[PDB]
Amino acid sequence: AITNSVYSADGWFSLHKLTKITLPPDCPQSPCILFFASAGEDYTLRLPVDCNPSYVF
Amino acid sequence: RGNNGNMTFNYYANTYQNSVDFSTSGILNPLGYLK
Amino acid sequence: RGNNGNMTFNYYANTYQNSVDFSTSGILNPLGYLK
Amino acid sequence: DRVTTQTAGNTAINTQSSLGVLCAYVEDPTKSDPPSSSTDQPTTTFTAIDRWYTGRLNSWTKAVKTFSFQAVPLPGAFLSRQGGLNGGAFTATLHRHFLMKCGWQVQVQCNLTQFHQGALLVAMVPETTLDVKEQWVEMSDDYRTGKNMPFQSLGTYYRPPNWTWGPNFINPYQVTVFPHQILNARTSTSVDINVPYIGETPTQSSETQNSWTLLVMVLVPLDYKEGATTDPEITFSVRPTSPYFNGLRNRYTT
Amino acid sequence: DRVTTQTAGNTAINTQSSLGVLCAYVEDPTKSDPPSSSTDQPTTTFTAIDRWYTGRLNSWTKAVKTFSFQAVPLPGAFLSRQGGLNGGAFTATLHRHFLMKCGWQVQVQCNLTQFHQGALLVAMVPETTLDVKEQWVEMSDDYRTGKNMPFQSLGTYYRPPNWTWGPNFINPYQVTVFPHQILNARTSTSVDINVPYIGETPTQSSETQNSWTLLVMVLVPLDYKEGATTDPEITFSVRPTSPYFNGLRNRYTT
Amino acid sequence: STDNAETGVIEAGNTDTDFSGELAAPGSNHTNVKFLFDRSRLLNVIKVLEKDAVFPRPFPTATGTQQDDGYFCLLTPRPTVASRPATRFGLYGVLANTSLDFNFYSLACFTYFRSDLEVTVVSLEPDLEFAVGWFPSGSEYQASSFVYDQLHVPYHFTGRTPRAFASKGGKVSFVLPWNSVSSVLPVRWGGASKLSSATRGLPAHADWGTIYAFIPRPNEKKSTAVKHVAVYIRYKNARAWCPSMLPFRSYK
Repeated sequence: AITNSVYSADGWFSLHKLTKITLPPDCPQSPCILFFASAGEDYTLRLPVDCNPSYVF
Repeated sequence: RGNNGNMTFNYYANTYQNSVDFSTSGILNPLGYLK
Repeated sequence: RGNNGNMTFNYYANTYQNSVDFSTSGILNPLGYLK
Repeated sequence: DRVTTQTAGNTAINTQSSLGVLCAYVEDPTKSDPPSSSTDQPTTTFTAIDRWYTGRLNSWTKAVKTFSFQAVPLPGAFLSRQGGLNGGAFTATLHRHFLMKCGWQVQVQCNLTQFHQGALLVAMVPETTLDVKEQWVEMSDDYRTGKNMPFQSLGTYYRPPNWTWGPNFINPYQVTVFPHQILNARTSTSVDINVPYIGETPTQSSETQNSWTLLVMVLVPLDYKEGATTDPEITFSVRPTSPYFNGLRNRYTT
Repeated sequence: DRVTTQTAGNTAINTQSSLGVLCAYVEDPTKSDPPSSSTDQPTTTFTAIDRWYTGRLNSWTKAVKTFSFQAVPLPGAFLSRQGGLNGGAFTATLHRHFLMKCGWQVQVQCNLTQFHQGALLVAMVPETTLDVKEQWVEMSDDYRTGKNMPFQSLGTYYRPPNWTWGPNFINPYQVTVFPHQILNARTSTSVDINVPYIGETPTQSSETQNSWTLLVMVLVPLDYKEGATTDPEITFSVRPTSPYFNGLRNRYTT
Repeated sequence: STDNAETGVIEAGNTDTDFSGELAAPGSNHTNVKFLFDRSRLLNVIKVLEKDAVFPRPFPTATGTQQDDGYFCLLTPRPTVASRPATRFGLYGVLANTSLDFNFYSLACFTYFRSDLEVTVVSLEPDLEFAVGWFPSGSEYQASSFVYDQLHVPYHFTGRTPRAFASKGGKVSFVLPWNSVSSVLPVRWGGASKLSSATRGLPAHADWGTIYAFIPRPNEKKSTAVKHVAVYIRYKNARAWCPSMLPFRSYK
């Protein structure tokens, strides 16, 4: 998203909690949801561009 | 057949019970035709 | 057949005695199924 | 096994303690026919309304007594948005049609724990006026007798009689004759009921009918030792199966 | 003959001076396919939106000059309700879907008499911005040149240039290249145009697109001897043919 | 046996399910809905018209309205009041005629009901020659009179509806069809009959009609003593739908 148009920004993912997490006594409060981000089986990429060399600075 | 629920048995004849004409020898049609 | 001990003879027709539906053209089953 | 997901349109609801769907009175209550009392072409199901609608219901506490119930009308909770139950394009289709004919399909979610006890009686109750004039309605002697059901006032001409009974009573011991499942705190976190269309006519008015009422009644009160999760929240999911909308007109104004 | 009735849903519109439907660019412009740029299941046509929508348009007087036009965007007149054109369940479906893909079918009714003269050019014009900033828009030199079409201001950094042209001009002599019929005062009281979906993409956004604009232009001014009916009213009827709604979300808020 | 009641379905077991036993042989079938409801019972005791009536005006009725009360029997097992359908049932200004089918609702464990109605009208007066009119569900009572030889004869001696004339000391009995515009009778009802300003749970046309008894003499032969008559109804070919509750038997 250079110019933040609909051709580059495709909306939002959001995680709500529907029902609250029920714990018994003697269990840790605030558990953690570990996120991942993979590609789908129909994911495709096109037009290789020049890199961002900012990792090496 | 009118308001008649009898399907079984007529005791009197059709000339006694009813009154039939003498001789001279569902699909509801329109009452007017455009010709 | 209800509370009817008549097995012999119905005098009136089934449309006069009873009231039948119009058309649009022992083994006691459960009243609830687990699916 | 007990892990079932029920897809309907763009909506899929999950449970891992499924007791099986309680189909009411027939094998497939989704099988329905167009009404014989309307000559226009009806509006059948389409993919924007063939879905589940999830609303909240009031929390269940220790203070809630036995037989204290809580009623959700169908489609009356879509009109008034009871429990945040916005009906989307189903209510938008319902306000524009004079008659409507559908069976329903409900799921009431309530997650307890293995340290909680108590039971809820989630039932689909035909033809009650339990939404008419707390968080929970108490089972008094007026509800058990139908003594408080709505009535036409006789006027000043008549001596006002001692009202003692009405046919829309609740016998709280016979609510398991209805299509019901019990939401025990030690068997399941949700229950499934599938009901067909019933009514005095082949199709009924959209704004007035209460042919089915979702009824959540407390059979055993909630109990837990302190430290456990207090006041678990009851929620419900409603899916209309085979609607036949009839009589298209403008959106409903009183 | 010249007496045709066009049924669409619960709507039938009549004319007894029909010139024949001007189908645009193809034999049947109603034949359309789902978009290839959306993987969700689209919302195709249904009987509550497969109908004609009749709006008024401003009256045509003697004071209205030659080439003085009047533009109706599609579906832009459904959003803003231009000319009392409430779109019903079509606009209610359009505010809830992100993309929409349909061809149109228009009929502009204007009954003159045998003692009136004048001509209107009713045309479906692709991709114009004639609704953007009287009863009738006058053909000035700004409209003939595209000089007054909307633009991004360059800011104070740049010297503001002399704007002299834009590609959304109106050449008023070449408006008969479009799908058009002339509403002559001595041949017909209404004209029919059927157009298919066109656009830069296989489907376009519901809130922004102006792929078709209904354009009613005065070619010959209205004239009549006094005693005749002054200022006959122009009305139009719009029918969406084969809509493919995509991207269901909540109702559109700015 | 090991079961789950939260299923919502519990199979009716026998002695041989857990214990050593057998099935009892099925003796009777008296719980048959078409059989169990096919018997007469006292519905209502109405009074006998000696002149033409004024049918009771709709609710709420104000004071001073000259109408005729206790004369019309609204043929329904549901609670009625003042010859009109009610929702609450009451008992004890004007004392309104209330009726309820006591035998029906103690076995109306269902939501919908439909039958043909067999009405029997038994006189509660010594040697009465009365006459029973009837007008269907959704119809209305014709309330005026015509003068035949200086005698006001009411319009409920005639009509296209049944008027059954009894002998002196005789009875009246005839079967009525399901004449209502509804497919079934709502034993319990949750809707409203109007869109605006309606009562919940009150069906409009859940009845087999309305009867009334009258004396087959003109209005000038009107007596002074009020004559009463009893209304018995039988449900012929009774069908029931959608299982429901039975009323709360109290413990006090």
